[PDB]
Amino acid sequence: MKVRASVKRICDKCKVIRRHGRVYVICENPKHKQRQG
Amino acid sequence: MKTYVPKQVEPRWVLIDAEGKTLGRLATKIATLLRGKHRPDWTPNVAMGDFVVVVNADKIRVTGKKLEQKIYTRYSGYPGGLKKIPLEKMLATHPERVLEHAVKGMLPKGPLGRRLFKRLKVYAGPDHPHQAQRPEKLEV
Amino acid sequence: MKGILGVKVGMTRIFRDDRAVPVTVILAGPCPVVQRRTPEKDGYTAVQLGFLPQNPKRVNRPLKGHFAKAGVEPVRILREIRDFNPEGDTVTVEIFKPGERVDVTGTSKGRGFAGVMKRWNFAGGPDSHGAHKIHRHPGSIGNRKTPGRVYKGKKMAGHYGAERVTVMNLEVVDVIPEENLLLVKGAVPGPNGGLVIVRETKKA
Amino acid sequence: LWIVRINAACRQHGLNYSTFIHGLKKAGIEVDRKNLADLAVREPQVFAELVERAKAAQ
Amino acid sequence: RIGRLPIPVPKGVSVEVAPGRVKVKGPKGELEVPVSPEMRVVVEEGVVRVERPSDERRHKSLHGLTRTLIANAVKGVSEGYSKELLIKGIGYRARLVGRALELTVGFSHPVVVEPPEGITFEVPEPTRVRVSGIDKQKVGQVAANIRAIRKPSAYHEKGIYYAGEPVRLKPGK
RNA sequence: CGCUGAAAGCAUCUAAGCGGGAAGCCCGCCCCAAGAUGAGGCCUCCCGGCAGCCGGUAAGGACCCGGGAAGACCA
RNA sequence: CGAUGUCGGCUCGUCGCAUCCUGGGGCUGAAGAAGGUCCCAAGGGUUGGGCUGUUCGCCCAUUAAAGCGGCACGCGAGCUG
Ligand SMILES: [Zn+2]
Repeated sequence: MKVRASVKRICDKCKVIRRHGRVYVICENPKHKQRQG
Repeated sequence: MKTYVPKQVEPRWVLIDAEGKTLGRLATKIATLLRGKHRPDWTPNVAMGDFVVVVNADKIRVTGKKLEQKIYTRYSGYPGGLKKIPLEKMLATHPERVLEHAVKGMLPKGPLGRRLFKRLKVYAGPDHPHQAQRPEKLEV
Repeated sequence: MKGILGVKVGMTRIFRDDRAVPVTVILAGPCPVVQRRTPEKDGYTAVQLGFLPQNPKRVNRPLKGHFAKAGVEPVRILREIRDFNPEGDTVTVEIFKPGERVDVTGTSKGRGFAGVMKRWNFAGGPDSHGAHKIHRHPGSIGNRKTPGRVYKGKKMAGHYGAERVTVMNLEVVDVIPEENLLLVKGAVPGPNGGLVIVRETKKA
Repeated sequence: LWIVRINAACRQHGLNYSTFIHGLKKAGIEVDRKNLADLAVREPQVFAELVERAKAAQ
Repeated sequence: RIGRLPIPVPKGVSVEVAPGRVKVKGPKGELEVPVSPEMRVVVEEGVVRVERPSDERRHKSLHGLTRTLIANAVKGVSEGYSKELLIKGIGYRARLVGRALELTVGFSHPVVVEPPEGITFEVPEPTRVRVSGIDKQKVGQVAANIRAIRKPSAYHEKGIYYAGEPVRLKPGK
């Protein structure tokens, strides 16, 4: 879970979802899994 | 022609169903009745507001996420004595203390205020030991 | 939750399986029941025990009526076991048995106005190198101007001991029914003859 | 105090303080907060008539 | 294209709208859908539907979710729901014991699962397991707990799998 | 970290929901505690001359000893 | 500036978390073990000694770890000097 402020798509499978109010970059790739903060 | 001063009269009990009503608003009206600023013979320096009994206080409702974002906090005087309380937890523990608190915040401080709050009577659930006092129902 | 009143008669070690296990000896029984806290009548469940008996000329009228309401002999001390409904009319050591874990409560030996070291194990100050008249003082007690006060519960002098104390999870080394004696491993709070109360342990 | 008592007595007749004031002002009456208050406490019928001309102002 | 979609209601299915809740009794069993009071139920024989009173985000949302949830319900009491799990890893297996399920995937002791209300623990093999019942979400919650017990491995196919759950494990040593 | 899942035909842990989830928080353990002036509750005991007044008084208490692992004193 | 006593040590703590260990978890160039990184987490702990006035630091032996800081670089109507 890459936590950061510039959550962004990396691969096309990088899919953004505003979960619990936060912005999570959920993807099939575990590495692209990002949490904005 | 001095301004009129009223005679000390028998305050009239009043029942209020807290069920469904909004916390802050209903507590406000409770404060208005409790101050007795509904009576044309009102006077500031005298506790002549009406005794109040509220039922189903546990049934109170609150807008938004205040169930968990509102934190009744308290203080012991001891280091780290800041005891935070979510609103829901305060409901399950002591529903009546919620309304009693949110109305205590709305009354004038000082001794007259305290006697006013002592004129207050919150009761979770429907009942109350005041039938002899004749708590008149009054929709708000 | 079973529990009986008792008195601390002294400590002693015994030899149980080639082990000098120290114990305390507690004359517990026989505790007669005098009143039962029922929730409909007293808001909760518990009982009230008499130990030891009292000279009838040493009992005020109110207590006497309190005994006549039961069928109990006038008794010196009277207490309550919370959440305990003894079936019989007199709780004894029979409720307990060896190996059973208990928790015992009694008043510690009152150490009067205890100093700060004995009361809280503060280090005090040094005994040489120039320490001027503060060999057993607690040193500082707070901070400078912020907060410029002293917190609640700052460990200071006062009465160490002489208070209710509950040491817990002890072992019932042995029961002596004919004597109403009880042998509990470890030490018990209070002086010899000090009143104490034994109960089932809340541990597991 | 006068605005308080007057506001109470007026609310016992449906309207609030500001509405009553606006009425009497529009109603061409000049009686002040003191005498209004004393009427509302002493003359519920007379003060009632004042509210009558007050809503009458609307 | 989803709340727009009608919810066909084939018997044997009892559908009955009370305020904020439906009631559907099928052959598998019975249940109720908590329903959006803003949302409307087109209780029609052969098909019951849902109608959003507006077109806000909240009413296409509650409309679609209401429809999907209801149809899942009638599918529940009507024909229930089931889920299979492929226990893998050498020696890892399971077998029913009474109602609860025995399952051993390499701990200091095997692990048993209690089936809540109904939640069927069918043990076709020790390798694979089924869990069924009226409820769609509750099934996936139970089996969810199951795969939560001994999840798949990163470096081996040694662990609980969902029926259809693929296995994309990275290489190792 | 999830089940169900629409908005958004798919998917989505969330937006309706339900769950799991930490030496964390609440309770739970001990201690204090009704000045908790909201002064709580149970048991027992007590019963006139001039909202009171006074009276000796009831119950009871106190003072006074003789002490006490109680204690500076007091308690 | 008709006085707010200044480094250090001691005693006593209390608090923040920007967490050193302990708890939970994500990702991994995570085979396991051990790790790295980040996330949540302040309940508790955070050793002893040599040198030096020292704080600091180095070293010694450990430890789960040997946290960083605020509190007038806390604390002299508490001590030392
Ligand atoms: Zn990606």
